[PDB]
Amino acid sequence: GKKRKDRVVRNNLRINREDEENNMNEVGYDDIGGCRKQMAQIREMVELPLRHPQLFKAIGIKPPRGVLMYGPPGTGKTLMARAVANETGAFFFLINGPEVMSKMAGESESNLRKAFEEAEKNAPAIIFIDEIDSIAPKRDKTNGEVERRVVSQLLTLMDGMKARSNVVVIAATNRPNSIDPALRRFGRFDREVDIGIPDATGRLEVLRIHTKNMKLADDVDLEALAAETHGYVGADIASLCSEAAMQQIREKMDLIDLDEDEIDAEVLDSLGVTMDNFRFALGNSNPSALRETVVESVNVTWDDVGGLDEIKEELKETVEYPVLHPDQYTKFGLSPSKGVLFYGPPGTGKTLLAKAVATEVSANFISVKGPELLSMWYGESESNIRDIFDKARAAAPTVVFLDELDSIAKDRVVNQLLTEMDGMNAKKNVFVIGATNRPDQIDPAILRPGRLDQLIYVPLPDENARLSILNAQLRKTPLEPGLELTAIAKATQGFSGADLLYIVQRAAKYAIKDSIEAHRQHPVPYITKEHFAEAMKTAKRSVSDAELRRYEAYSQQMKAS
Amino acid sequence: RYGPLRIKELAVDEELEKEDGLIPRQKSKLCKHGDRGMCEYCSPLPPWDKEYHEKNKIKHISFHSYLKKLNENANKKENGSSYISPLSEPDFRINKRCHNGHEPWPRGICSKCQPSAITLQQQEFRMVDHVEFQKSEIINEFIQAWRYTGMQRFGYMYGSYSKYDNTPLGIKAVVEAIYEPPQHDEQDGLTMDVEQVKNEMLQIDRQAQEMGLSRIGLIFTDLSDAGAGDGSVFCKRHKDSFFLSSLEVIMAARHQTRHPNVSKYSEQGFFSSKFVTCVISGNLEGEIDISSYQVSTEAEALVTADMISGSTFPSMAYINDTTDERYVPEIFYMKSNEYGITVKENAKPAFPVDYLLVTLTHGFPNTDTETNSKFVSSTGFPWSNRQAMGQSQDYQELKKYLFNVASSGDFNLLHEKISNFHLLLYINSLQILSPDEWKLLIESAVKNEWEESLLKLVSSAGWQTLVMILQESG
Ligand SMILES: Nc1ncnc2c1ncn2[C@@H]1O[C@H](COP(=O)(O)OP(=O)(O)OP(=O)(O)O)[C@@H](O)[C@H]1O
Ligand SMILES: Nc1ncnc2c1ncn2[C@@H]1O[C@H](COP(=O)(O)OP(=O)(O)O)[C@@H](O)[C@H]1O
Ligand SMILES: [Zn+2]
Ligand SMILES: [Zn+2]
Repeated sequence: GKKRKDRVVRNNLRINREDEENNMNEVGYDDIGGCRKQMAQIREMVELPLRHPQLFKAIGIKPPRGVLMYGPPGTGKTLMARAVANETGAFFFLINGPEVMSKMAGESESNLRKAFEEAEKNAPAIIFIDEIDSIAPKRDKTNGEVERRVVSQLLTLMDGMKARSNVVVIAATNRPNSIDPALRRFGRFDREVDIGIPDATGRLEVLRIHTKNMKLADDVDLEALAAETHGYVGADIASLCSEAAMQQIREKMDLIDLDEDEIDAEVLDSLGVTMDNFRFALGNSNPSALRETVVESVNVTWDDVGGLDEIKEELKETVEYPVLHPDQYTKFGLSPSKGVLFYGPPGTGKTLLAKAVATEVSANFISVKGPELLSMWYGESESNIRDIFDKARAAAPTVVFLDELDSIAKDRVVNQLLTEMDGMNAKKNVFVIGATNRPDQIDPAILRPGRLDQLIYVPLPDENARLSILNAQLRKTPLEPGLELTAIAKATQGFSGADLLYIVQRAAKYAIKDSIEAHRQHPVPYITKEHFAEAMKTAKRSVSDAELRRYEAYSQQMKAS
Repeated sequence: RYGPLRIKELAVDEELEKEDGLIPRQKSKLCKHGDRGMCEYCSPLPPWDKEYHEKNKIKHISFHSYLKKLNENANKKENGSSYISPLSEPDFRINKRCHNGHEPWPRGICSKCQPSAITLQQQEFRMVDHVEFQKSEIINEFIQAWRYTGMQRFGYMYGSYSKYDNTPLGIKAVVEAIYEPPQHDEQDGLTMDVEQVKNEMLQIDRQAQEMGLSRIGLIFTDLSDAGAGDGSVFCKRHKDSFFLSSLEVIMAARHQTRHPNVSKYSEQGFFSSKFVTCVISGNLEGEIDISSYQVSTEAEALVTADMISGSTFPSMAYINDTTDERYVPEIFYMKSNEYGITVKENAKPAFPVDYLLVTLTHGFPNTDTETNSKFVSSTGFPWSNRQAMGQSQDYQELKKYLFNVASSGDFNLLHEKISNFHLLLYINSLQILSPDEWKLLIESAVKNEWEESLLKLVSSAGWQTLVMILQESG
């Protein structure tokens, strides 16, 4: 039937009881959602060498042995590996790093040797080494002799297996730099897979999978939950479901007695999770994936960015044509631009434009905010520039958006970034976008050819741009019917997008204040023109005239040259 | 030689090497994985797993299992080396010729040919595991010797080796007969000229090999009588006292060095002779319990370069002094304390011999199994060299013992009387029988399907002459 299984028959084929009930393993491909690309890569690397070795013999190639797999914790790496192992239906030998490292001296090596030898005996085999960073850490951090011995044993075993063997090794780690570099060469963990946070569709799929056994109430809007939840890895969603169930139980506690050992079945039948429970769980949830740099998945288009039509078409020509039409570049032998740098007053929407550009080529997105760069400069952060570019390579194509670059480019970090950029593969489609407010203050060394040589000026929005921004921002907010924003736009000459968002937020705050006051005294389904009038009266341009004059003078000087 | 050495050894070694000895284990309750795929607790247990041995009350690891451990520990296949012999018998003798620029040891030495400090430590693998006595008579007669005379005894024990299922890859030495060399036993000890003993034993062992036996140890009795009404004996060998004093350890080490075990996994081709020594002392009660022992390999290579001598303290062995042709480096013996820390104590004046021994398990064949004893005998024709007692081999005893049976027939009765080890040895000594006639005699007396061979033997003129002279003789 399925899951290599051959009403009772359907249950047996998957189409004491406690040992199996708590051991409901054999999680197939139906238990994973939102990671179609990574799952496809893993399946291609694993199944074919084992299921169909004849192809490689026919062509005459050696299938890769190692498959490194790294990503943020709680993203389901171990679950994905277990699902692959079970679906392939082949012998597989678990190895948990902490357990191997939690044994007397002179026995961890014995366990590793036994594992590899046994996996060799019953080929085909899949050795899944979990938390490989706990047994082969970076050399400097752990100088313990036993750790070096274990690393050497692992390296020897890894080298010695690549001979007419059907053993495929899968490893999991938090970051690509935690593992000792010696395990990332030929005949070793060379093929790497990066797992990023799921997008809206991924979160919806995860919620669907988790919320299949729970007795949901009919008033569930999982689409709203998927839209709201951002930066939620699978573990966070599971904890969210648990919190929702706990909140429902707490609400229903009024009809149950703590002292009584037994609980009425009729009361149990009324445990229905409501949207309120999910909202409370969201209130209590503590996502942490964004604390470190991770590969996102943007979905912006050429509709959220108003104006900048010349800039839009220039970016299209500079980016899409290489990626989408490499044939013409190869025909003319022209190297595509390796980056571009945006300069202009703050709040003009550089990030939105970069995200839209990244979405155009249908590529993942990495964001590196300035504080993270500063933390790396001070050496008090887990990640690193080398790690960022390694993840970008593993997840290519990608767009790496450096933000607040002027903070560090007023040294070590700048030189390291230059090294990483120059050493990057030109042919590979990886682009680096930069954001800054002080283009002159940027280190000139960056603007050399083969680097962020292209300069693009992002001007303040005009009347049409302001109108478009106002229209876009108010999509998720009711407004007075027949309300025109052209007057507001023209009265807001010189304002930036951030100022317009602040105006809208203040008007909505006044509206909610009025509604709350009226209800307390107890009606306001819309936002009347008085709210917007007062908000406009109580707002000011965030850009001083002097900065605008200097920016335009600098732009004119750049044009003249 | 680009791989393992090429040589032919005992069949037991071959058959043991063929096996792997893995002890299977079933799904533990702590596993987290589907039916297929074993994580860490469901894996087969290697035969050398010390936890299993110490959990089953086995003090040593069945040498072949130790060989498997050593082979697994290194020697990767298809690459990584060109084969390094895993077993090497330690040698302490100073290299007489090193010559980095210095002259031989007597008047010059460097730091490259200086015997490094020796760290004595109890061995962990015992070559031969179980010593097995086929029948109670074989040792009952030996002890009867002491009963009658009162003096101690000493005798080699011939036999053959075989598997031992009760232990992982274990070996058992089944002893078939005991031969007593000419020795001068006494109340407190025994003495015997080595030259005569070896000269006699050469031919005796040649005849035994012709018969299919092999010399597989020495057994001596250290028994004293107690004051109880019955026959009770003190237990002078217990934990507090000495298990084996210095001199017996020295003699056992010499014997082991002179009976090397041929092995395929050493540069020289031999390692840790499969020689077992048995001593009769008496258990904590008045019984006459026996015991077995075997001196470790270091002691085997220690006595060869002298370096050890007996001490007035029974439980300690004296250490000799440096001199030309004999260089003795500092000897550290390593023990364990009650806090789980190994302590190295220098013992130059004298050190206990408990670190130079490994103990074997004696026993007897199950009394409800098939009988494969070579000789249904040993209560008959008196043994060889019991001159001190009245027993004496000669024509008259043969006439009294093996005449009426032959003169009439009843071959079923005759066969057992002809399958006596000492009887065969004596008749061969007489040289009356022809070589091939004696060969068929032994083939009839030590093998089944003997009817035709026995009839042929009684046909041959040699046997007719034997019986005729026996009858004629008084
Ligand atoms: N598609 C999915 N992606 C991520 N998590 C998922 C997915 N589907 C279900 N989950 C749930 O997310 C959690 C992932 O736990 P898991 O142990 O796999 O995380 P991990 O961080 O990869 O593990 P480890 O660091 O121990 O290797 C589990 O609750 C799993 O049920
Ligand atoms: N077309 C647009 N032009 C300008 N700003 C916009 C536009 N669309 C949205 N915005 C708003 O402008 C803000 C810009 O934020 P960010 O990109 O972090 O700063 P900056 O734009 O100065 O780099 C966003 O919070 C967004 O809500
Ligand atoms: Zn298991
Ligand atoms: Zn020398």
